[PDB]
Amino acid sequence: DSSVNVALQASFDAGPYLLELLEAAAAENASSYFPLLDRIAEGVLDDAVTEKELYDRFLTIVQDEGHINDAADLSSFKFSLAIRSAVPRVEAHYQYYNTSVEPRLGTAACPVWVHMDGMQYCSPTLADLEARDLPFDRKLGDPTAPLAILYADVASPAFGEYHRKLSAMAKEGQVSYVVRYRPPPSASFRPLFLAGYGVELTLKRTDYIMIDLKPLSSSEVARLGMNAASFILDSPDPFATLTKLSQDFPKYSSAVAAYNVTQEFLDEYYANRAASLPGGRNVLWINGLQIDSRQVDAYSLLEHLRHERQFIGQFRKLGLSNIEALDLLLHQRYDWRDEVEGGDVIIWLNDLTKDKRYSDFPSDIDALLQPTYPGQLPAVRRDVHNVVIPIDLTNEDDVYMVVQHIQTFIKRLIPVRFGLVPLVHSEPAKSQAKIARYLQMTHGLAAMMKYFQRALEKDKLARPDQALFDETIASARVLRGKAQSFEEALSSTTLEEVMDKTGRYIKRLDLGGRSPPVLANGVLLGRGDNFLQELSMRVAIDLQLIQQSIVQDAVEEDTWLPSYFLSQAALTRNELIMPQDPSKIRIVNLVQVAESHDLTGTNSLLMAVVGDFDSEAGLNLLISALKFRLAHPEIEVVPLHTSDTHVSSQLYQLLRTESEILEKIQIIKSTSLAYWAQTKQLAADLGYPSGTRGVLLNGRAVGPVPSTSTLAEDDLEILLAYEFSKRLGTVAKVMKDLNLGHKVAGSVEFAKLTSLVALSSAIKTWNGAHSAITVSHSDDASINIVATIDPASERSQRWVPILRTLSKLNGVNVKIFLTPVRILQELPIKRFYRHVLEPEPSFDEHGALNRPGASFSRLPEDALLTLGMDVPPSWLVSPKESVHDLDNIRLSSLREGSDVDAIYELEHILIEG
Repeated sequence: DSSVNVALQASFDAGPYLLELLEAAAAENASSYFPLLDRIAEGVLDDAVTEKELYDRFLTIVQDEGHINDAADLSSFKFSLAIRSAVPRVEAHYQYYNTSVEPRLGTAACPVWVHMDGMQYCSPTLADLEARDLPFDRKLGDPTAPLAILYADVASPAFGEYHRKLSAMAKEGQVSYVVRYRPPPSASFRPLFLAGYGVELTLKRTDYIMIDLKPLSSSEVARLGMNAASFILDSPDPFATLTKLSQDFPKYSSAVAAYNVTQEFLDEYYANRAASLPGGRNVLWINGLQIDSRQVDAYSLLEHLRHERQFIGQFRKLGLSNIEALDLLLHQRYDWRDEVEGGDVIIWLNDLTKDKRYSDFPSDIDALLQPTYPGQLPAVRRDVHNVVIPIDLTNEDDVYMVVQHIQTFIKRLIPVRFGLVPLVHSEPAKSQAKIARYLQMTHGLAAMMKYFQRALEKDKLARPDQALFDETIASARVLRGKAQSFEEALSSTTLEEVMDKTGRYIKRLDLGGRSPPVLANGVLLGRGDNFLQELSMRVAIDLQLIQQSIVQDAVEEDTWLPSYFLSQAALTRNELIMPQDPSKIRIVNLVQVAESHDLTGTNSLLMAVVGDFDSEAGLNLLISALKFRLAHPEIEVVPLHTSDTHVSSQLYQLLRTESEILEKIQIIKSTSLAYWAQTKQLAADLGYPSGTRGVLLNGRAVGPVPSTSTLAEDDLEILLAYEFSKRLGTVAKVMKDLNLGHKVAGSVEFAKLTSLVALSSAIKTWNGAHSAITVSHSDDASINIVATIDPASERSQRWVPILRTLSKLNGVNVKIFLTPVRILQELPIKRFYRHVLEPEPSFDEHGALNRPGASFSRLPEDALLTLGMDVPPSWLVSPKESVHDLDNIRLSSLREGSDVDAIYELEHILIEG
């Protein structure tokens, strides 16, 4: 008889396997690129291009690189070729060149050439589409005004001597150089078979049902899962047992029914409720770090695996063991009321406790129950819900918001109270605000809108004309009017202290600029995003939290309910430093084996105040920073700056003869070598390019922004406190808590460690006695994969081969906890599975790369089986045509010795939009 085979092919076809080498090379350590290229220019792969000489003459080359000749980097790289994937970047260079370059070119005799500022030549002696920094590019030289874009197929000696001393230009320092590859004649491509997918053969009609010819089993099944583990655990070599067992579960089933489950059936069934607390599910960790079941894929794993080894690899800089380091790694509202200065900044359109729209319905709090959503809360005149909407009366969007439906909710008796702060963030936005304020203050409570109503609509609010002003003063319709001013409302009684009073409330709460958030019971709602239903929802959330309060353990009627929301621990400020709307936390370290290493009280945390001293926010940040160094003497600061004058020059001996003294020097300066060389540069690399500014705190970054004291002292240690946080403070208290005096004594090197932890979690895995198929060294595996694998899940079947492939990677521990199901209510794994995934591209040949595939020999006939595919979410794939129904496969009905050689196709993936 014979079998059933499956392979899978990419729609588009690969170029010379050689490129894929190069791009797989920098896939590991990326700096590898050009240096390889430097020497390969000398063509030590320039003899025959058959894949394995250039392959092995390649490996013997890259093992001349410390970048990729680590212990295991070089294994990761093996994997990446058995891993199909260096081609895609290669494919990019092509798709650009085929669509963006060769079309826009016209007419050729020259086969390789560069883009320089215009045209060029087929000779290396030295225009509507420009030299733009494309995604796949690699810059050689530092990136300035000049760019040299080399187009060439790197494979033939034909190219050879362009680069060699176009490798002589940045070298001296002239034009920035980047290499983009050429596509060959369309006849050069040879095909591309893939891996990292799985092949289903599910039992469509079978006797393998519950109550070689064709399996059976009954309701010894809740057991089937149980037992399946001991079964694996009692074989001499268990991991291998694991593998065959999963592969073809349904046929082995009626066997595994009569083999009861062993002693660490249950000392790990309650020992799962201490360590490793999943029961029967599949989760995966890489160094304790859970992976999600949607990236249990070969690709994902690979680039996670090595954006893990270096991060840790980054620790042996300080000289560490790390059987120690990763058991090292283990162990919302804002105040909205304008009170704080003044007491009538905010303009409240609504007032529950006073507006008569909200009639006379009682305030009984405990009568505040059972709502249908035609009515989220009964009508009760309590202060509960408060929404503060910051507005630019210059912004048209804003006004339309309020004039129609801020106005309607009120009107539709919604028990929510609304208010505005007028943004005073432009010469016109204030004036309107001025105007605005002046109406309810003199010409009372409706004129303003019924100004802004008519101002909004057919006039445009872009600027406030008084022509309109005087017309609505005449109106007092709904209104009326005491405290006259009229005219040009240029009063001093307004110009600043409703204005700075609005002015700082804003800047208190950080609401300047283009679009400021919304205050919904203290929680910020981005107005940029839709929010009106999130408003409607964050209320109905916030509602119950109060109902939760009152129903239970609560206060009586003599308490102000919004206190409840507002009573947290978090006061009154910024969305940048503490950016918990975009949870953008920039951590910046690691990478400082730069051209820096400049060296310049116990352990101490570390702050740099990087600035543009000599200017706006220059000293203003710096003085703010310094009154801060006093307030908090814990840390010594190292300021740095970026400009393009002899007035920051005592900055350069703040104390340099061997500070506080200085902290008054610059305030007496406020009204009146090559340090700089590195500062800005080595600033610009921490963000803070070219003048742009903020401060660092021991790995914590900020950035630059709009005004000059937005980064003030108050801000600095609301920064520190939840910078100190459960982040960088605690680092101190887990010390070498574990022991040694310190290998990280310094405050500079402590600064370093604090970064890495902030890059980060799933706290603990433990109890494996002899109830765990271990598959690696527990020691300084500079990778730890733990994973729990249910012997009888379907999900497990992908997982296992991957693990063998992963485990058979060098320096990649893999350990497996069988965690079967309590009581399998039905038959799990009703299919056959094997997985296409090798850890090195293999050969075994007449000389050419192996096309990865599957092979289904030894299957029960007489009954229908279905071939499906198992593969990443992003993959679209079709099966080519055949005499056989690939859904309907009954090996009986067939002819002997012949079989089914199926080949699916990766037709691109998924472009939608």
